[PDB]
Amino acid sequence: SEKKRRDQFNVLIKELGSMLPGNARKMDKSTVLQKSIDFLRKHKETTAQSDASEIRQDWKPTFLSNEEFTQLMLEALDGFFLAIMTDGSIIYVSESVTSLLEHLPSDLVDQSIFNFIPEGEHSEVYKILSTHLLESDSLTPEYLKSKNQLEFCCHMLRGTIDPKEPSTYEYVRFIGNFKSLTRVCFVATVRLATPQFIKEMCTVEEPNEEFTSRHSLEWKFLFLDHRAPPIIGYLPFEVLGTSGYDYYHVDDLENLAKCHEHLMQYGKGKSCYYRFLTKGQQWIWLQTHYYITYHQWNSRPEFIVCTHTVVSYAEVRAE
Amino acid sequence: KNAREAHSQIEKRRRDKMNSFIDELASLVPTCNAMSRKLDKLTVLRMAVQHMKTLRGAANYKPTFLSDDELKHLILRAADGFLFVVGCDRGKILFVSESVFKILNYSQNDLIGQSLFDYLHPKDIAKVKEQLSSSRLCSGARRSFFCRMKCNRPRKSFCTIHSTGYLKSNLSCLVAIGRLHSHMVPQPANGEIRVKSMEYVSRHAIDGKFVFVDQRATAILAYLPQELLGTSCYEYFHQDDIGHLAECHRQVLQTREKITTNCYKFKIKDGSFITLRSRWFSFMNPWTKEVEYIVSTNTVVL
Repeated sequence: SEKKRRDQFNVLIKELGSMLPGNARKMDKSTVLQKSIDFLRKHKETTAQSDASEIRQDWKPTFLSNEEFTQLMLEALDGFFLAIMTDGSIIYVSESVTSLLEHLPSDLVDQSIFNFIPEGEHSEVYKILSTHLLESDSLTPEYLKSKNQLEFCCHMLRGTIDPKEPSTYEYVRFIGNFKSLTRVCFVATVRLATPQFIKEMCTVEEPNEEFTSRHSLEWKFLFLDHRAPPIIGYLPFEVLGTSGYDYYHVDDLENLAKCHEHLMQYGKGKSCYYRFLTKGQQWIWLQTHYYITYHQWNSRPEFIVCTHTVVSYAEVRAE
Repeated sequence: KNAREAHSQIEKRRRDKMNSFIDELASLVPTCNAMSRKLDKLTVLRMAVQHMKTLRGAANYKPTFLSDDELKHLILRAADGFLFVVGCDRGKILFVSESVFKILNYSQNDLIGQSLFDYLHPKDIAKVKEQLSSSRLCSGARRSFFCRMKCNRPRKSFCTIHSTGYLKSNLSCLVAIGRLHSHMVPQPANGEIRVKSMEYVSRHAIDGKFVFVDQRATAILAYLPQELLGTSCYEYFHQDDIGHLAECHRQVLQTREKITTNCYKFKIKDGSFITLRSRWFSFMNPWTKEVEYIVSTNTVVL
């Protein structure tokens, strides 16, 4: 039993040491413990003496995971994460880029950031990226060094659903630092200068989500099933009696109306992709299957049954 | 034995040194240090290894090459506004970031435990209440709204805060970030670069009364929605533009085509005028064959 605790102890020590910075890989249990203590200590010291006092501030509640706090903060801030080689090659970008600039992550990854910045601004940005080169001591994390911290602004091309519209830009601000990889890259939070209060939800987190409504012959809500609130936010009583058209994106109204005419004519139908305004003020992309139910005896239209599918931005844009 | 003695002294010294290392290590680890109960050496070691994972360990929502701490600093450096958690039941402020003092000039101590509704403009208590009514953050749990919150030192005893957050749960609450946005438009779009213009949508009854205005409208015109709804668009148009605009109104009722107005001035909340250009259409409900409303996309003009 002593050999098992000794072996588990060695495993823990070796794992601990593998995480230690520096060229040399020390194996000595004592050395590893000394250096680990030194690291945690230099980290408390540095995080207590940093320039940005915002890093010491009480921000995230204990019950809130890092993941959720990051999603929430990025949304509130109209920001996404972006990592680009000093080369200018994008190596990473947050999913939220899609709702902010209407690019798919696959549009950006393995591409040059200069393809998305106006040519007039290229040289300056080149400078920012190429100029800064820093050597970091093993003891002090690169991202804790003020010299490695940096902010700058520039325009970034917005993606689009239609190629017709002229190239259009968003003014943004990079707040990031330089980091070394196992080359050198610059990792940042990129924030749009123009606040975006209403955005599209571009990915279906759930593998698939679906809900049901019924609409009157005036297109007013008559029914909303129990699956709808976790998707669109509203409880039934909040929308019942209100026009479906109140919730559609302006740019979709026309198309939706055409679909409805087709429906009135044929009794069954499938909508085009369209945007629905959730209680939380996000557009979700839907596609809806419709059919008219007729009275059992007089055969007159009674109501429309709608089955709503939530769809990803990638599907909408693909066609 | 005498011989083995020196060696067993090397053993005892190495052991005591080791244990002292583990104790120091433990005191440096938040998780370990907190607990009142004494911890086993192997467990202090496991916890220390995990903490160390959050610092240097070891893509879903972050690149694989960034540690959790790195991501935290990356986000906080860009942070703005303040985070708050309010109980949905009674509206009690269960938490608020210290950054709140920068925004409203109230400290954490001032606010934590108080009722959020004591710090809202009375005309907003109801709307916010509606936001707290309940229904890996899902779209249905999202809430987003403007309201006026009390500022400690004052006509400026309220500031317009936009909150973005999600309903969360044993207790149900709203976790949100409140931000105070600057209204005016600096960095007017340069000639060389086509920049996206600010817009907001409004819908109007046949006679011009606001029946809907989107969140962006509060950002642009500073009015809260309940301030515009039920009022006539003509109350806000600059008198030099009233004629032209009424003419576009009358026209748009006569066609299903989009009509674009000339630029015109619109009176925002502080009584000054900004310059807008609107694209209007009368949307006809194809089921009723009746005009549902005039739908207007209003663009801020430079």
